[PDB]
Amino acid sequence: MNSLAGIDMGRILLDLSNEVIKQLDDLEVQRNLPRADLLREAVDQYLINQSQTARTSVPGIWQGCEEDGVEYQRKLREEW
Amino acid sequence: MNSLAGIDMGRILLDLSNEVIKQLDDLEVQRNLPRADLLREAVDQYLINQSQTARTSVPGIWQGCEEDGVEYQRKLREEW
Repeated sequence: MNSLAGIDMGRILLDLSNEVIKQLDDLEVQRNLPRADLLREAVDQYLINQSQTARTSVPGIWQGCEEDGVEYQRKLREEW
Repeated sequence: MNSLAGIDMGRILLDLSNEVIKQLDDLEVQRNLPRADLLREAVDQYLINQSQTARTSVPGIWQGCEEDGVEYQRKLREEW
């Protein structure tokens, strides 16, 4: 008998310590809203912060290193 | 701490929007780490940001307005 209040909306389980529940409760009291509502906003906010700009950041380290060559020297290679 | 790494974390259900599960996947995959870790930091990060009122609060009652704090243990039974 799953009426599903939300359409096309999934659900996930969250594991948090009891001490955390107390923290959320305090936030819920002041906001007078359910945790689920707070959690949803937390994620949405997280994604927004994660994805917003990329100009500030710069490409990692990439060059391949170890390049090939003629490999024909020796002789007086040293001290030269 | 008397004990840690124990199992007794409260379970909480989070409702998202399908397409959200995918968004998280990209972050979880790209970063190559457990989602639970991503969520944990998500909430914690939210709590930290929503903690600008930290004016050194410390009620004498130590929070007692909600839940008197009672549980049946001591004796009881939990297999042995």
